[PDB]
Amino acid sequence: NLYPVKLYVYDLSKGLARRLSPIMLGKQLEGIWHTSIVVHKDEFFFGSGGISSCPPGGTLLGPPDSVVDVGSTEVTEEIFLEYLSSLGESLFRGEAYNLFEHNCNTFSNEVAQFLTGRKIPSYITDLPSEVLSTPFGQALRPLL
Ligand SMILES: [Hg+2]
Ligand SMILES: [Hg+2]
Repeated sequence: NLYPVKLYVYDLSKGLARRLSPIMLGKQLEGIWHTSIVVHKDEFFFGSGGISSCPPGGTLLGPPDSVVDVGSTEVTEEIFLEYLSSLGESLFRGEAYNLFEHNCNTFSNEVAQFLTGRKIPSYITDLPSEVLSTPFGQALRPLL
């Protein structure tokens, strides 16, 4: 049995990064990317509360900006929930959330890899480093 795996992609900036990044940051970014994994009919994501799920597109953020195909997985709903429980007791306790270094995209990337053997695109995972490499990022870092 094979089950489709999707990456739901949201621009937290609602198009503002694309417009304002050159003046704010000195560099062109296309979005402030938040992602989640949709598999077995639910949308899974990370945060300071730990691992959570909503119906797909049913978080506070609403419908995604893009739905990206990751691949297919043999992992059943029951095994996946055991896996997520393991993650949440170890590396994805809510306390470990860090906006730049251990975020919702860190989660989605490691879940994608477990389920399909693929990583998510670097342009999402590298965003925090792009921001930090700027006077803006360095000045607003401690606020964090
Ligand atoms: Hg929700
Ligand atoms: Hg994020």
